[PDB]
Amino acid sequence: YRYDGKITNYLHKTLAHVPEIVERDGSIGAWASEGNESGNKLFRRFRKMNARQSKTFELEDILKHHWLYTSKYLQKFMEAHK
DNA sequence: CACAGTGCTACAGACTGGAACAAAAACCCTGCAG
Repeated sequence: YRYDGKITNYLHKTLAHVPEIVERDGSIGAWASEGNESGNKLFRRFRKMNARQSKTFELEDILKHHWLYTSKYLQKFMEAHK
């Protein structure tokens, strides 16, 4: 009664092409939007605490500081070999 | 005349060196004193 002439784009996509995708790639959730999307959170705390802050400069500094946050070289120091 | 900042800038402040001055510290000394 609810699916006669209408289906959500996703119920279709997830009931149809997934086997083909994971045959093609072998992974989906690894390619998920999360890495981008989640990241937005950081952007917000970078537009507040580490911003310049005036319209001209601040994008530069959010960007720079973001790049530093996400570098490996820094993160290696976290465990500090345990 | 809200206030803790907001990073990167600005160049203010922190440094040497010999050449020599001066003052002061705390000894030794000699001076003039009972």
